[PDB]
Amino acid sequence: DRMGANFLKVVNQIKTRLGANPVPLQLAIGAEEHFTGVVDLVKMKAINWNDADQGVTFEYEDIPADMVELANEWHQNLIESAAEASEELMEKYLGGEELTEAEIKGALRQRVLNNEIILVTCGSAFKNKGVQAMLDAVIDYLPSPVDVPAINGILDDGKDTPAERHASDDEPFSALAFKIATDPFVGNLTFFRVYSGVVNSGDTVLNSVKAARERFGRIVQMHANKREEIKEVRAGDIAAAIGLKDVTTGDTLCDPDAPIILERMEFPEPVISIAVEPKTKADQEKMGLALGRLAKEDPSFRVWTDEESNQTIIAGMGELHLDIIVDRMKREFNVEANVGKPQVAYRETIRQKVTDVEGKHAKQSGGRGQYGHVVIDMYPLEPGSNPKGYEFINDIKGGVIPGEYIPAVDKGIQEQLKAGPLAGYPVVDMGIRLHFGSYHDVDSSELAFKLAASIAFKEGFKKAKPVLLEPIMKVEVETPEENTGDVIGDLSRRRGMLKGQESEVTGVKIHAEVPLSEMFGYATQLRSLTKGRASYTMEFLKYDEAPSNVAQAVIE
Amino acid sequence: MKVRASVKKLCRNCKIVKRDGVIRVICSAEPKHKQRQG
Amino acid sequence: SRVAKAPVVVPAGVDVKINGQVITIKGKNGELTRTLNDAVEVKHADNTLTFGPRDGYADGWAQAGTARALLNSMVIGVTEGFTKKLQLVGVGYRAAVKGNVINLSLGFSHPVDHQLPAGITAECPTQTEIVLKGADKQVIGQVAADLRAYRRPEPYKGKGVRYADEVVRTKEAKKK
Amino acid sequence: AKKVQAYVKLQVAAGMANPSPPVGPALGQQGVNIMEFCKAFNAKTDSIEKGLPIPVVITVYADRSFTFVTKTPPAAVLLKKAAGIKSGSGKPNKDKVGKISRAQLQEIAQTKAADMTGADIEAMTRSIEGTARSMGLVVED
RNA sequence: AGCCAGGAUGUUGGCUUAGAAGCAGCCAUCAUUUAAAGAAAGCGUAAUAGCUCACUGGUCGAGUCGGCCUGCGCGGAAGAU
Repeated sequence: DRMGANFLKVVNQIKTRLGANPVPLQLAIGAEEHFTGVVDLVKMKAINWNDADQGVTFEYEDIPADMVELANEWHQNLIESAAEASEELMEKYLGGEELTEAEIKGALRQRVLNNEIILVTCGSAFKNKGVQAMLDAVIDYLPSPVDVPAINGILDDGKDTPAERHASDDEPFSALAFKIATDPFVGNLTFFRVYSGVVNSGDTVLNSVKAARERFGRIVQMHANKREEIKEVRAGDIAAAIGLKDVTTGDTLCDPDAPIILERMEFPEPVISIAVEPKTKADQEKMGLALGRLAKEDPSFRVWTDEESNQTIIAGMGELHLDIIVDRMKREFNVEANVGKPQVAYRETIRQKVTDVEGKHAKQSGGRGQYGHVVIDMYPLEPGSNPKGYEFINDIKGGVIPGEYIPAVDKGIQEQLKAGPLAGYPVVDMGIRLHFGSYHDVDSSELAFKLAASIAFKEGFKKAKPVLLEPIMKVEVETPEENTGDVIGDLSRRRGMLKGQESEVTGVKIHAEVPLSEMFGYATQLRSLTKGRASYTMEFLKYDEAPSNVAQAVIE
Repeated sequence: MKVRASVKKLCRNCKIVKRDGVIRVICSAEPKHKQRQG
Repeated sequence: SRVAKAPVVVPAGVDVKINGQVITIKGKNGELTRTLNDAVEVKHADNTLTFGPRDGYADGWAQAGTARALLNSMVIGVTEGFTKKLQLVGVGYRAAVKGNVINLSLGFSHPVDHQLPAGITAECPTQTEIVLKGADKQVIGQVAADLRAYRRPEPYKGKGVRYADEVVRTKEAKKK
Repeated sequence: AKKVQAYVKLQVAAGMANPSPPVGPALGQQGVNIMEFCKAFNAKTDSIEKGLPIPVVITVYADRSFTFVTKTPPAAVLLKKAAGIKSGSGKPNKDKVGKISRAQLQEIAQTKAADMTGADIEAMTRSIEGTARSMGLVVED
């Protein structure tokens, strides 16, 4: 009931883009605003709908006079669709035996077990135009659990013997576990569907793929919202297999001494990774355990937790989900989150090299004025193979500072090497040479040279432009059309180190090397480049840098 | 139409015609290159 | 000049009515008259029309340089005509001709149906293509440009009403 | 031969079957099956040891057709195939390394004389001396 | 100044080749044919396909073009019973 809504265009657009074979049945009457009839073509009857009511009439009439010929040229393509479905209707399309409403569906229903044609219907949901029409095809074009191939439990490891079991009540019990939601009443819940067999209330239902024992509690059905306790679950209902101790994605819900499934196909990868941070330090005690009931619900929600910084780095496949699981924490889990950046190796390096920085120390701490005017020379970040991140080349002029006071200057430099003048970014792996160490007697101690060395190191960084040693990820992107030229140009805004442009039968896969420091909102940006039309991989390879030049003014 | 005292022929294909007396300069594809005063 | 080296040849089938300054051209399907300025010296000499700038109005080389281009278009417009097709690229936008009226499916809360004057035989082969036919070169643009000014070419999608030969410059979002 | 429709000479070393991305567009001009230009030239590509850029030209036709002209590799890459390195032009008039006499230049010009009507022997001799001086190469006989 | 009009074609023009493939930028800055073509100006652009400047090669068939000096003119120019 919208402008530009041509029914015959879209069904005949599938034969061009999707490449399928749709033969539609319920056509259109009305110029989309005075629309009143939906043209079912098997029975050749138009249906009247409600003046504006939420559901009164179903009045069937004949084909109206304003579409007496388009019904003619389209019904003859309907009755084609059984002569090339079954071989037996081939000789009565041409011989001229009558192609009734009941005879043609007996061939076309068997054309849904192979799925070469889909059955299309135009109408309105909101204007109550078509919804009462759409239900009768479901019992005649959508398959039943007893008309399909039923539960097929193979074996375990012995031999590949796929066994079609019965769809009736006369089999060992069988179900599957999916849509396993949560609740603050019982904890874990499920939305499971039983394919055949009957269970009573109270059972030792196992999960036979992961070797765990569970007991079957009080099962509850819904109107999608309201608790209705379903005691006796019949073959084919959908309910809540409650009280499972541990349960994974798609394992069996089955009594022992019975057939057994072991099947988990297409385990996904949540791609976009944002790092959640608590508000109070009482929150991390309850945000460390947030992974418990949340990640148990679904495999499209991962947490790539770090090894050092101990922040909680989540992983989603869409930020649109990483919206929601924060909002799931908000009013019911009662969490105040401060969503920030993931743990990228931010090891401050150095662009410029300071010549000499003297730590100014002068204080009568221990009686006499403990001096300590020691000077260090900013040495280039030690490269190649350097296991120790602290490379203090203590160059005492003529071994002047004694061994007792060597730890002093060492400690000061080490303290600021692990710290960072930007946001506490470790200036590690940076070799540092001592220029000259002033030494005394009553004016020589630990603080004497420790405090001095501390300031000296920081002073140097202000005139050494510390940049950022950064990890580089192997980023691949799969995009079908010639819209990747805007992508790889916009990828060139982000130091994506290009490898090559390659193609597939439908996709143009681009190969690049992107800084992990330059991830930020990568997912939401390509999703506005690719329009969300992208399915690709993420790996790691090199390690490079990302521009900072913050020592100039930003760094105090 | 941006206004400034200087009409400088800036774009490579920049027409200049004196409509009403005040000069306004006519590009083809760039709307940014069109001034009006001077 | 170039215009002085440009005389116009009237053919058989279009009659001129030279009452000096006022010329009313009796043509094929209309009457294309222009009451020119007094900076012209007109003479349908033998068959090919010759003109002239009057003294005093020595800037009439311009004022009749309009006229030399003018009447050439008039004798070929009253007979052959102008095809002025417009391309409607709009989401749910249609075009349909009835009598001398054009509909405008233009994304509004109310329909716009404007009546179009004489010198117009409009047509519509489809909802996005619309013919206009006419005799004056002015009137075949003036009624066309009014529609285009109701929905100018949008340079972020290519949305709008646009001419057949006109080629827009659509940009990209580049931020979000 | 033909006119304002299409004429570009671009092909690089024919050991690579898949059209290299920058060459792609000269095959992305008038609607080719890119498998056809892969299957046209490989019947004669097995008479070479690959490694040099061999050139072809493209030229088009009305409906879905096309055509192409096979020649021999140019002497510009033949200068830097014998010299070992493929790129020597860092400073033209300040590098004096590497000699090949005129006798090598004419025997890579007979394969031009047996292939093409331009790029003649004696006229290209100063330009095969001219691609030497820009690369920083010497010549004596 | 416009319509036909080839944009004659050696080459990938390197470097560093991931594309820096005349069209990112530094050194060369020759030209196989010179009645028409430069190892080159922008747009298309990761690169190029598309579209031109280059000579207008063929038509119009006469004047035309870019700056220097002065006579004056326009814009610049918005204020408070």
